[PDB]
Amino acid sequence: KNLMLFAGRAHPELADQVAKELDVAVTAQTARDFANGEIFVRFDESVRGCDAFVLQSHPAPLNQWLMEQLIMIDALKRGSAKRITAILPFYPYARQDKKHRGREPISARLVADLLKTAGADRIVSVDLHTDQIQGFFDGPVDHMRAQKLLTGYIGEHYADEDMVVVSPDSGRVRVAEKWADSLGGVPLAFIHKTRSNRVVGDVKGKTCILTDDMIDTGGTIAGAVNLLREDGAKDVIIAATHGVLSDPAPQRLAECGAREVIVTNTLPITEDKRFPQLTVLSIAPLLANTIRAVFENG
Amino acid sequence: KNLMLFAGRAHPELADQVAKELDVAVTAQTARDFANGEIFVRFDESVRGCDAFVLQSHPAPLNQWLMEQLIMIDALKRGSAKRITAILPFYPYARQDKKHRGREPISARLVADLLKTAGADRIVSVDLHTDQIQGFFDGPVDHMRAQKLLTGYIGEHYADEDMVVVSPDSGRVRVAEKWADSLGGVPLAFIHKTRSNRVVGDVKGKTCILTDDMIDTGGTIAGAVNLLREDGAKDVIIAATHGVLSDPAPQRLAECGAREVIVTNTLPITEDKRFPQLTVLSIAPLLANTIRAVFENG
Amino acid sequence: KNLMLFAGRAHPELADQVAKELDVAVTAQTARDFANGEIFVRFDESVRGCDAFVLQSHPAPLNQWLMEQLIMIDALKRGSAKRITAILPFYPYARQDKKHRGREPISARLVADLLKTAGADRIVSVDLHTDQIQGFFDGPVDHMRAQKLLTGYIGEHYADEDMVVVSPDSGRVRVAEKWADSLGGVPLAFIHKTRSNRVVGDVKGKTCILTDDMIDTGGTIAGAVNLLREDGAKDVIIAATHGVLSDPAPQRLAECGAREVIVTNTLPITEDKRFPQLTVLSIAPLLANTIRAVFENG
Amino acid sequence: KNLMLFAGRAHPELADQVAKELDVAVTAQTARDFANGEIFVRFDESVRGCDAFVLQSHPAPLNQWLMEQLIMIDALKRGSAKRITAILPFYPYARQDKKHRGREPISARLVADLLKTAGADRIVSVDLHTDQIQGFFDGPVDHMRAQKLLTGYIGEHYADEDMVVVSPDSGRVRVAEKWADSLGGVPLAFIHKTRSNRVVGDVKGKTCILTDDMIDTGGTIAGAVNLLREDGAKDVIIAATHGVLSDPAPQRLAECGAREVIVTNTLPITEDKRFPQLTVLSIAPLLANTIRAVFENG
Amino acid sequence: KNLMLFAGRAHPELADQVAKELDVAVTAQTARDFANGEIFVRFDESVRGCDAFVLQSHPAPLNQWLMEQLIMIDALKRGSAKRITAILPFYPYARQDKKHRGREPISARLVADLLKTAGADRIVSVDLHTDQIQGFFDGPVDHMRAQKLLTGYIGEHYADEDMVVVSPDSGRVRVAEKWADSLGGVPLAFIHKTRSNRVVGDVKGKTCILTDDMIDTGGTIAGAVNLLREDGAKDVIIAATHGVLSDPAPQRLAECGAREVIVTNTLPITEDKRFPQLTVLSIAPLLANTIRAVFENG
Amino acid sequence: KNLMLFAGRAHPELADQVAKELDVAVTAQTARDFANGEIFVRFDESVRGCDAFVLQSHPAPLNQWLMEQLIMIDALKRGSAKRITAILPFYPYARQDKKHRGREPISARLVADLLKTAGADRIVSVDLHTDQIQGFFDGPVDHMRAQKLLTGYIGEHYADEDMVVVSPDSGRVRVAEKWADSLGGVPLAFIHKTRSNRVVGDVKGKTCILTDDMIDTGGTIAGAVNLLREDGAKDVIIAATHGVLSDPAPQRLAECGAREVIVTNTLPITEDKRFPQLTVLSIAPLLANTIRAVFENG
Repeated sequence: KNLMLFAGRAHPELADQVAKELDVAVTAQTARDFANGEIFVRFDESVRGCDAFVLQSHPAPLNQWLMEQLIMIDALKRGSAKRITAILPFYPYARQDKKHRGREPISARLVADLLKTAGADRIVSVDLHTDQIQGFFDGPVDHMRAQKLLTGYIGEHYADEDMVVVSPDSGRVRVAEKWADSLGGVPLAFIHKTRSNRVVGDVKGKTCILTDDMIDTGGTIAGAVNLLREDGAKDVIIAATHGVLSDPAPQRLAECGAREVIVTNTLPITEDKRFPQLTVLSIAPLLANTIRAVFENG
Repeated sequence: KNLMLFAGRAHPELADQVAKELDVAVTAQTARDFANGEIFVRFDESVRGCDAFVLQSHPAPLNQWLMEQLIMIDALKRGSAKRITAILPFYPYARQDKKHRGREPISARLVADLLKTAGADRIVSVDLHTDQIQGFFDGPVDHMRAQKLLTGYIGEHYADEDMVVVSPDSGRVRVAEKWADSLGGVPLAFIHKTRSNRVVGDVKGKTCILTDDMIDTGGTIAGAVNLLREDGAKDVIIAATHGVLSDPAPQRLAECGAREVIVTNTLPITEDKRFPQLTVLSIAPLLANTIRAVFENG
Repeated sequence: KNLMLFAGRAHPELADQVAKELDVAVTAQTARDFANGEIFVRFDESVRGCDAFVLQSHPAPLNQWLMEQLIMIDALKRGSAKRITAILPFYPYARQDKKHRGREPISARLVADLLKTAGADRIVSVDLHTDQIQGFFDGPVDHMRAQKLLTGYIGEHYADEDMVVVSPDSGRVRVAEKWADSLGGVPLAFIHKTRSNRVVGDVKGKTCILTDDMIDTGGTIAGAVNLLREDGAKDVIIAATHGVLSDPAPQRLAECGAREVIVTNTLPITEDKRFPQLTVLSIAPLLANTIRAVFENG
Repeated sequence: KNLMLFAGRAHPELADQVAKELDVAVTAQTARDFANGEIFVRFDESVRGCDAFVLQSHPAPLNQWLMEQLIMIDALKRGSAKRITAILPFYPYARQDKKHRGREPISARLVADLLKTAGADRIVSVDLHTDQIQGFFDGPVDHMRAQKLLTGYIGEHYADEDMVVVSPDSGRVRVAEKWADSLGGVPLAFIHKTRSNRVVGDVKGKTCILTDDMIDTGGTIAGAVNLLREDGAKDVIIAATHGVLSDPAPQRLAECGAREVIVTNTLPITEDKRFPQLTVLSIAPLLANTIRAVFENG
Repeated sequence: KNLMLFAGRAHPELADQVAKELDVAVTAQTARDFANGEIFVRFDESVRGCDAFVLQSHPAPLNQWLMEQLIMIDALKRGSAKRITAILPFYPYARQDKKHRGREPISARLVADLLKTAGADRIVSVDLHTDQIQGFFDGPVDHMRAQKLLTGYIGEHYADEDMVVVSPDSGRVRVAEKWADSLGGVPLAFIHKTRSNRVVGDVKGKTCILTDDMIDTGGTIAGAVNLLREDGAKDVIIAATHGVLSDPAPQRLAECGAREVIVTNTLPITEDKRFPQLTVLSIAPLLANTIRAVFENG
Repeated sequence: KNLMLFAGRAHPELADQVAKELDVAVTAQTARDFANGEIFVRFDESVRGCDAFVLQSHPAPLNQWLMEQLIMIDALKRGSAKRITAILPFYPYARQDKKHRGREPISARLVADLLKTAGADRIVSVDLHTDQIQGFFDGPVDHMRAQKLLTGYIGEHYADEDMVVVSPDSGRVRVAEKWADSLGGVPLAFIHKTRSNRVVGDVKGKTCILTDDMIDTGGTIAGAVNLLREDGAKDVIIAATHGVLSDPAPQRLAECGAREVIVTNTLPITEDKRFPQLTVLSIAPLLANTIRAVFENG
């Protein structure tokens, strides 16, 4: 048994942090783009017989990084790797996990099928948009949660406060309920959208923990902060696993009232996306523990 | 039986030309990008029971357009399309059709597998880098040739000349041999590369038809023009199916001695890629005839 | 002392502008071509004892105009002109000022020798491709700069903007640095080419001043515009001294994103080379001042 | 000692003929134009230590080819060629070899100076407009004559005839006298122009050999044919070394009464300049012998 | 009433063109020369009672064609022609229309008297050197103008240009004034000769229409082109009714800078007089309309 | 009264001989041709009040010399000459003195009318083709005869011989009869042509004097010599006033049997027309006597 770690080019800090935790160097490779956009991949040491972990994050532009991961998995399959696990800290197309009105694809299911066809035996991901995505892949899917990590941090710094957990929309109330339990059985509230916006529950004078899976443009979340403010909240804290933080989100979030915005580094948080209220916690130790347990295999 | 033509956003002029030749409208759809880079696709009329032809060209950035095509195919499969044919005028990753002595992927094979998994029943392509790519897909693959189109044009305008067909490298000599036959049994030459460059055959005082499958950066082809020039060629004409024309190729080709450069519009030839010696012929009539024959059991 | 101004046929508007600033008529001469291409030159008034300034621009076809200037200088030398200054607003063959790793001519040095052999005592030029070309001639070389003229214009119209000076390649960074100083000590960036293209420096949200010595086909410069666009530039302004503007450059520049393209009239900017974003500033006042100072001779 | 033959692009057939006679390949080189008109030259094999012969003919457009020859000589000088001979079968600007009563250049003398400055050690030319041009260059000038070649041909085909040698103007009478001696001491006549035209000498019933150095537009020579016709000449034969043959000369000469027009191939005689009475003799054997003798150097 | 068209031998293409426009055949006749030079004329069908039009152009040698016309008129007078009109598209001896300060003939008047004595009742001519020649003949003289024809052609092809009409000498300014009016009221200039040459008026940057009644040797007109060129004219177009084009005029005009030379076919333009800038318009339709009106009492 | 002698350029020896006999210089004039063929005439001393004699011979090309004479007469008429006599030693168009079949001119009458219209008061000619031409001119016509001159010479050298006068055709028998009387009443013969040739009269063993007005091509006269030879003539002598001697006549007459050919110099007998049997007698003394008698005027 031989553990080998491979990494795409999208998020080099995460790869380096994971490699350090495991005490294993990232496997040498040439990874480059033709002017075309076609990706070229070549492994610069032997991969025959290894237990391979292929780590790729999927920031913008996302389709390029998804193809790079599939190409690496093809190469390991043709190079006689024994077992291939794909690690996708942010699962691409997770939001497209059903048809909605219809005549649509289920893109999250297509991603799992493509990873299977490329040669992946296992998928590891963090905080899927829905837990049912775990059933999209014909094989083991380790669905890691950042909840303990995020609530542990919030518990260390806001234990003194009078807390209410708030879900920014109706889809996320169940997870919010899990957080409220983790924070000592505090109350719960959420934003009801009629197709107007209303807060359902009492937040007056309370420290609100606004929890979401991801922050993309910051529209929904900034709207929620302003609503909670209007309803007499003392404080608002934003916590999410994935900081996609596109477009005006950094500016939007810095200018909204929130005291703190807490994210993990499943995606690379570049200097353009940073702002003073932003705190980034590392997902690396969680990823390293999962790789170790998969590799140890009992 | 109902013919429906779907098109991605990469090359709208080709889609419009094909639609005109068939006398059918392109099917209405919403195709847009989240800031993330994730593609959203929705069909705005019914697609149940149709014979679908999904046309997507693959210019830079290529991996985005490949995912868009796969997503459209997933949607047609879940929308109960009867038969799905993928049309890829320029086949992405065609150059990566073997390992080149390890440890590499066979990306051209991966593309065919991903198209199969998405739900494609047939692939149609024009002038594959190698003919053996036809065997990469478990199903019908119509491999269309632009040879008649390109040699017909050269025959109209250079019948008066004393011609030699020249292959810019050892890989393309067989196709070059076919062109020489089409042009009335004229002589043949090619550039031999030792790992220096040498012309093998007599070109002195002749009008050279330099033929390639594609022009990417123009490095190999410009080198060949200069070599033929040094060996006393009266003129040089460049003909290729695919104008990828990345980077300095336009400057490079315009500045090299070539009298004419002839390409098809399998890829969109934007105004940045244009130059005075450049001629673009339409591949649309050929694509329309192939679709009609596939559709009509012709 | 008697000032006489002679002009070739290549760029009559510049000659007329310079003549007007000096209040001196252009000296009468017969300048015509045999069918052969041989140039015939004859002066139609006396030139004995004059301080002669021979003005010739060098647009396409360039070698003809170079020979016309050499022939005029020979005639002035045999007609007993006292002092002969050659004015070459765009110095022909300036790009060929070194060997580029053999086996090449140094054509810029050949031009200076030929002008010396013909009888020229001085050379006047505007924004040489490299400053070292001044050492190629055994005698005075007045190297005039359009920098103040171009940055003055940019200062009047874009002072409100948040500027970065950008060099389109590694060769021009020093001149770009001079411009940044002229524009109030603004930041600096340049395009790095690995032998892929990358912008080095931050341009996100800034108004980019892309500076080059000349624009020929517009390939490199259009490429740089697109790269800056991709990196989140608000605006791009193109500024260059010499508008050679051959081939597709007018169409290429008009359809790239640039808000303005600023050149001088060292070369004639014909109506085929014009487009809406194009601004042409006159080099005539600068040339007239230099002639006056040379003529006044203290 | 190593003989190397370099050729410009103006007259490839002559270069190929000369190369064949010597049994030496033309040296490989890249010779191409920027859109500007600037010529780029590079030698593709070593030239260090060679005896170089740089062959360039000077058809329309002439100044371009003159610059190409100067540029090649500069490159050989900087590439450490041992000895450089310029071969100019038709000497450009030979007609401008004096002032013609002022204020004109002596362009033929300028050409020799420019060739010297570029690095030429020798000049080889064929039938200079005046023999004194040999003194314009500070160094060896081999002035080759086509007289034996042309009178040899006329002797084989018109020995039976009753011949008079006729000069089309007062400037060429001495050379005409040399021809009359070569043809067996036949009589002499010439066209006298008063500033009306008159033939001086008896041509009635005789076969006239009209001799000139070159034929350009064919105006003077066609005029002379008609004058000789009016004076009762049986036949007129035109013989000249250089067939410049611009404009209407081919049509003019074909429709004037002349039975034959004999030229050499010092200039390229393209298919547009051909007509039935035209005979072209090769100058190549003469050029190859001269190169060999210069190279052998005793 | 019976229309009969007779033609001399000088200009057969004009006679055929006129005959076609009228839909009449040229009357059969024997016209031949004794070795002496005496002309023999005989009509080979009846001419009694006809309205005769005797068409003769007067190229070199001119006195022969004048006698032929007089002889034909004598024969028609003795053959009982009812009315005889002489058509002389180029009026011979028109330049000798006054004594020029003695002791000279008035040859233009003599020509009219000789035509009257031979039996002519009318004279028709095109663009007489002076309009007063109309008074030299005791009878009707239809003086036709080619102005509309020449300015119509110039208007079609140079309407886009910024025009000035230029007279090559002081004698033609009035006609030049008429042309400027026809061309839309454009400015006027002319060449002043002191007995030096000077342009009077502004031509700088303008397209000059140099207009004359005839071009003979091309001396005056070539001089004018060079003068306009020296005064900064963008271009020069030459237009004249009569192309006499003797001697070196073709060489002279082709070598001067003029972009176009436009003439009519009042004289036969043989292949020796042709050159590339030369355009010939037919005077036949104008002649046919005049004959029809004279014949029809129109 | 003041005698002035003017001469055209056709026959300068005759003019000089006549001038010498009269002791009067030929009046100075400029007489030249434009390339056109138009003649320019100017008198270089005063002609007012003179008795003018305008001497012109009319060799080939004849119409030019006829126009020159008419132009000179016009000039004398406008220069106030008192009396103008035209001298035409050979009267042009004399052979066309009637219509023959018809639809012909009477060109001899047209010549007289043109001379009258030009301003001539008198015509002097030698040996008109028919004596009735004297009635074609409305005024004095001095018709001079060379008969005494020619028979006087024949009497000096052939008195010893047994003579018969022979007319070469039926038209000339009367003049031949006059000669026979002048030679002492010798017999007469002539050639009868049937429309075959026959001699009518006895010439056997006799010295034949073949007499004609002129010799043109020599066809008729050579035919007559051969016929007389066949009929047993001892000798044949040819005598004619006018030696036109065109074409092969010199060769024809030299090769026919004739012992002597006697002509006058009414036309210039150039060296091409000379042969050994040819004798030329001067008409000058006869012309000088006629001028003197006209001038003396009683």
